[PDB]
Amino acid sequence: GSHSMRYFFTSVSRPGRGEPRFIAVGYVDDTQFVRFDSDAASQRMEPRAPWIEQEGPEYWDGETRKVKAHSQTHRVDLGTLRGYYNQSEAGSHTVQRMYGCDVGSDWRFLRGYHQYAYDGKDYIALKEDLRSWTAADMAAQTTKHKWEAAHVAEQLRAYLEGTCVEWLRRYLENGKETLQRTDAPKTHMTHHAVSDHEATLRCWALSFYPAEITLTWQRDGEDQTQDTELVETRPAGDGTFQKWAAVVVPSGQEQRYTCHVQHEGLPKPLTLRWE
Amino acid sequence: XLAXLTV
Amino acid sequence: MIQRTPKIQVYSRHPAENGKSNFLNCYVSGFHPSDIEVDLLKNGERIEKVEHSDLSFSKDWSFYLLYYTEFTPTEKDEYACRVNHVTLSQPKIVKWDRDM
Repeated sequence: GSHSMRYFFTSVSRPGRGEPRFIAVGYVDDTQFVRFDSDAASQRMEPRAPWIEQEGPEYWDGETRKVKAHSQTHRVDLGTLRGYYNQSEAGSHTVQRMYGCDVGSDWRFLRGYHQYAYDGKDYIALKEDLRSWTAADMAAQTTKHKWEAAHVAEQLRAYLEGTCVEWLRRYLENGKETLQRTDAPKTHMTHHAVSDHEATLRCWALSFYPAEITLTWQRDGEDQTQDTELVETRPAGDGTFQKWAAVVVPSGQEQRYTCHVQHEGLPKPLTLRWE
Repeated sequence: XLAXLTV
Repeated sequence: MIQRTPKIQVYSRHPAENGKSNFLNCYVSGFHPSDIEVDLLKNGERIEKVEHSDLSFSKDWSFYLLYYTEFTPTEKDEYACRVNHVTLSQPKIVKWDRDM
């Protein structure tokens, strides 16, 4: 179906222990394809998917050049942010940046995004029109004034509507086997006594791709959302994902309880039962 | 493949 | 400063079967800041040849990492993941439970 390309950047200051740690990764949907780490020896943007390996030396040289330019930008940001917030030289702080584009089923531009965080909280974000900014506090207002005066939004919009979508389509084509696939979850439920009066029912979804999934428990058709323990969707390590949902029920009531699985790989949503 | 910025 | 606690999960890639090679995973997600110590344990001892994913993050800005190693499950061997982070007042051990 639909697709996304996203770059993620994390810079962490390390005061009196050298320069900040910078890590960049790029994803198409839930498949990583590149990385850069400022502490690594290579000092190169590196391949992390088989279908990006075919990119020639101009790609590798230019992507390394650009990622190093992003790293320098964040080095400056960390100093500026400490000034904006009247913070001391002492403590470690974190800047995060994410940008990228979505396309539909037909691979045409759906939407673009470009967002910053400082110390885990929204700082400034490009709005959906790609023409204006949401600044989360007074310090991010200062950035907004500067980014408006410099016409930063216009430069981002041209990238997100053009280059971003251009490279996404290219990746979807070259890595079609990996990227344009759907692996439906293999589903089952497990049952284990916790005492002589209660049992854990755990609904499992395995070996699925993409990561987006919904798992829910119903009792006599009623959602059991506050009684459900739902783990974060986790990577198997082979390019697929896993998730579970559990409820603890009275022994004897198992047949009231059903697990409900939705995933784009399923021809229909599944209902799993204890009878 | 990456984007031509400081806060 | 915002701090978010790592949610830690320890699990095998494939259903475990004694004598059959597999991959042991410790996935830590939902955490902030990014400084974190994650070790896989085998009968209480640190496994040496452990790899991890590149630092990435979710829509809410919280970080995630996968740590992993090849292993062959047996009857007697006990596996665990040990995590320290600013949010944890001491290292947290999560034991591998194959019967989940």
